[PDB]
Amino acid sequence: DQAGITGTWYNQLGSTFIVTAGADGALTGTYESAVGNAESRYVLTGRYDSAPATDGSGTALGWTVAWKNNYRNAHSATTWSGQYVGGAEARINTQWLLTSGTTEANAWKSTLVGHDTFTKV
Amino acid sequence: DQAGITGTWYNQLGSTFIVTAGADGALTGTYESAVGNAESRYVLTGRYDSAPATDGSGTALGWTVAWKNNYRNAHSATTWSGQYVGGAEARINTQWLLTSGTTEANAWKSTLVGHDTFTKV
Amino acid sequence: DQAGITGTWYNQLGSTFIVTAGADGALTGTYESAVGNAESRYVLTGRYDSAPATDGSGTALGWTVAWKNNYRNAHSATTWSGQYVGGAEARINTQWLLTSGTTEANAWKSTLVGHDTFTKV
Amino acid sequence: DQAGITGTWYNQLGSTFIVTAGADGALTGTYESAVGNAESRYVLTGRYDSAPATDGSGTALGWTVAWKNNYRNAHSATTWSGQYVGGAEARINTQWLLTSGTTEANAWKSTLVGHDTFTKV
Repeated sequence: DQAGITGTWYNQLGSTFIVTAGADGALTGTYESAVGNAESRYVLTGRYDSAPATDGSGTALGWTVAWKNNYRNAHSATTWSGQYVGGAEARINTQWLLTSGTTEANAWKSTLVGHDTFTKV
Repeated sequence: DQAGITGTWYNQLGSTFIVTAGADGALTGTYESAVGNAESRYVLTGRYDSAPATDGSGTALGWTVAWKNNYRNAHSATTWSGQYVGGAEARINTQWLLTSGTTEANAWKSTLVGHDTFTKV
Repeated sequence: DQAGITGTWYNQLGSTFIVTAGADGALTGTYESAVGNAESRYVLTGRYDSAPATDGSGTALGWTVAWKNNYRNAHSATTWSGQYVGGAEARINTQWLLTSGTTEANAWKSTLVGHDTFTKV
Repeated sequence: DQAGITGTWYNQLGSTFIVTAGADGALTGTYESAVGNAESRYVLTGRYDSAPATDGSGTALGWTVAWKNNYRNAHSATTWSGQYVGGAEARINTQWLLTSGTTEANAWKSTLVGHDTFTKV
C-alpha cells in the first residue's frame, strides 16, 4: 500500500496530511492543522506495516507531529494511530493523543484524545 | 534536551527504548517490547520539541513503532505521546495507542490504550 | 436538557442506548450492543450536567455498562464520556474505554478505546 | 468483591473516592478531586462485574462524575474505566476520559485522557 498511502489527505477539520510511504515502512511528510494555535506546515514522521494481511484487514500506521516550526511553538506533540483502508473511498481512520509539556502539578491534564478520519478528497 | 533524551530507556514492563534525539526535532531508534507477540528490535521514529519552555514544563515528544521486523509481523502499530521530564530521576511519561489492522466489522476493537513510564535505570 | 437526553438513541454500529435523565443529574437505562460477545440489554448508569452553559456548548455526560446480564458475562466494563448536542439533528458524541478484567501479566492490553456517535434516528 | 470494593480509596493525586458496591453490580458514592477547578464532593455512579472470573483476573468496573455540585459547575464529566485487583495491597487501576461541554468549533479539544491508581491507604 506504498502507492495507496503516499499523497495528500484531508481530515474532517480540513487539516492537510502530506505523506510519503517508503518501501522500508517509513512515513515522512508535513501536517497543516486547520484548528488550534498552529500555522503552516509541521514536520511529521511515522511508520506503517509494509506487508499487511491479505484477508481484507486495514494497514496499521502511525505518525507524530511536534508543534514547533519556523512560525510557532505550542510545546506539544500529537501522535495518530490508525489504519489505512484502501478502495474507491480510501480512508485513514485514526485516534490521536496530543500531549503538552506541563509542570508536574498540571501533568494530569497534559493529554487530549480524539479521532480523525482522512480521505483523498 | 537532545543530550537528555538520547540514550537507552526502560519502561515498567522491562521494554527497551533506544533513541537518538536530533538537533532538528527528530527521534530515531529501536524498540524492544518485553510483552506481547513481538521479538527483538523494531524501528521507531518520532518527533520532540527541540525548543521547550524554560518554566519547568516537560518536553513534548512522540514516536511510532510498526510491529513488523525480520522475525514477526503483528499487523499493528503503537504510538506513544508524552513528555520528557529531566533531572536526577529523568523520566519519559507517555500514553499510547496500539492500532491493529482489522476488517471493518472488527474496527470498533482495533485500538488498545495504555500508559508507559520510561526511566534511564 | 432532561427532555433532550431522555429516550432511545442509536450509534453508528446499530447499538441501542435507552436512557432516562433525572432532574438530579442521574442517567439510568439499558444498553444493547450490536457487536461483540454481548446479547440483549445491560444495565447502565451515569451522570450529566443538569445546568449546562447557555453559550451554545454541549452538555457533558458519561455512563458505564458492566457486560454482565442474565445471558452472558464478558468480565468487562465500558465507560462512555461525551457531550449531548441538541437541535434538529440531536447527537451524543462520545469516546469510550472498554476495560476487561485481566491477570497482571495481561494488564497492559486490558483497555480498548474508541468513539461512538448516537442519534435519535 | 462487594466487600473488597466498598470503602474509601485514594489516588496518586490525593483525590478521595468513596464508593459502595451493591449486590446487583451498582457503584454509588462521592468523588473529591485534589486537583482542578473542583471543590468538595461530587456524586458518582457506576457499575462493576458482580461475578468476576476466578482465574486471578481483576474485576472490571467503571464510574462517572459530572463536575456539578452545590459549590461549582465545571460543565464537564469524567468516566473512569478499570479493574479492581484484590489482596494485601488492593488497587483499582483506571484510565479516564474527561469531556468538557464545548462549542462545535472546540469539540476537537473536548476530551482529556489519563490514568489513576487507587489504593486503600
